[PDB]
Amino acid sequence: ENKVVNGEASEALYKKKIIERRANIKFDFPPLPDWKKDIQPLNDKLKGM
Amino acid sequence: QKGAQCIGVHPKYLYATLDEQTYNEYCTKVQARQKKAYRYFHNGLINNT
Amino acid sequence: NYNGLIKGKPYSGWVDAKTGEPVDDKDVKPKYEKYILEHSGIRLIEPEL
Amino acid sequence: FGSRMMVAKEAHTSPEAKQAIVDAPGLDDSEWEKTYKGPAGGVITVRSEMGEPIHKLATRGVLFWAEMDQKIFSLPKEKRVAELKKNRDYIIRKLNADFQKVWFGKNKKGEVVDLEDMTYGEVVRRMVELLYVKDEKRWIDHSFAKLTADFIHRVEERFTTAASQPSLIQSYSDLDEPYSAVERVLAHYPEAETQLISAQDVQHFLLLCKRRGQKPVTFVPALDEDFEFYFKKDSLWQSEDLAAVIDRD
Amino acid sequence: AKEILRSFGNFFWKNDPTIAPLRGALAVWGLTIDDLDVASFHGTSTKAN
Repeated sequence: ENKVVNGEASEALYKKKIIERRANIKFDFPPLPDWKKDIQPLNDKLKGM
Repeated sequence: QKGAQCIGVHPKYLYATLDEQTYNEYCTKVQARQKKAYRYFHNGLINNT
Repeated sequence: NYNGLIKGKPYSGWVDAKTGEPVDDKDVKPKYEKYILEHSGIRLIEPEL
Repeated sequence: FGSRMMVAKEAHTSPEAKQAIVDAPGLDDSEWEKTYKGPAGGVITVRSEMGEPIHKLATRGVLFWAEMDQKIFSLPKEKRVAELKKNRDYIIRKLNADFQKVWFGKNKKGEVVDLEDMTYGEVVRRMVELLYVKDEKRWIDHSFAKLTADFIHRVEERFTTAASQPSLIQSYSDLDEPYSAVERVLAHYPEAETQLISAQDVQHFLLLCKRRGQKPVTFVPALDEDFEFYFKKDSLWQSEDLAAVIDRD
Repeated sequence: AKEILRSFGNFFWKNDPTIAPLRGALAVWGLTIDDLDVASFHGTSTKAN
């Protein structure tokens, strides 16, 4: 009934478009450690050594 | 009778031997290079080269 | 990859390596993963190789 | 009468273009042939997209057109791409400074780059910048809204990972405030701000740009075999719609 | 300056009969034998090896 009264053409507005997942290759070089969280607690002992 | 052995250590321990400026400059270079690499890689891949 | 005309229409993107029909990323894993798993890793000797 | 009517009040020629016509000295009956050899009386002959001679005012853009006719479009097709690459920096500078169709490739810093050196977010923003008249709040043509939309969906595809996710762009008039919609979507795919466009997407983008019915783009995307198409196609309407021309120049 | 760094930083345990090389190598980085977390084994599925 909802199809018929509105007619057919309207339904494109509710038959929602969905995203196809195209691939994403990346040249992920290693994540640089945070200076403050990672490097600095080791730096006091290792700097210049 | 050839025994062989090797020991690897995490890169943070190396970064902890630098100063913050030298570290950040290295960050800069590896970041710029990464973009270039990602680009080249796609180009060669798409063209089988 | 292909990039040019297919059947007189322009197309750029992935195609099947035998037929040249267009293929979407999302369909690669369902369409071929079984063959990939049967023809990679530790398996019965394939005399052609 | 044709040319004399372009300065008429009721003609859609832009006021500045009418002024440029009035500023042109013109020529006498014995001198019009000088236009074939260079600018004379403010007018010069160039080779149109149809291959025929066409009289135009000797504007900076038309003078650059004459230069391209002599240096590039006179060459056999097979040699054009090599000569274009050899003169790349000169050509891009002239396109940006003197021609109604500017170079597309531009990064966030404003530096001239190739399309493959652009991030997805830069591409989408540059499309809106060159295809939408910001001060008049309109697309130059309705097909450009569609084109910008199609490419936006490509971003969705490239950066979505969860299966079965609905598009944000269920409709296209959404892009009638293109600046807000674009920011609202680049905010959802933040990786579009950092990753460069992968070259299949570049090719794909070019195919979108060369789609039929849709108006040809107002800029030069690439220095390739279709450069004459990008350069010459649909080049006269800009004299009537100066608001759609960069810097209204 | 470099010979000092080589002497005390990198190679201080080379040619010392009271430091085991595996120990010395870790100690360069302030690490001990307790900081060796992973071992990748030759692991040939042979009973003896």
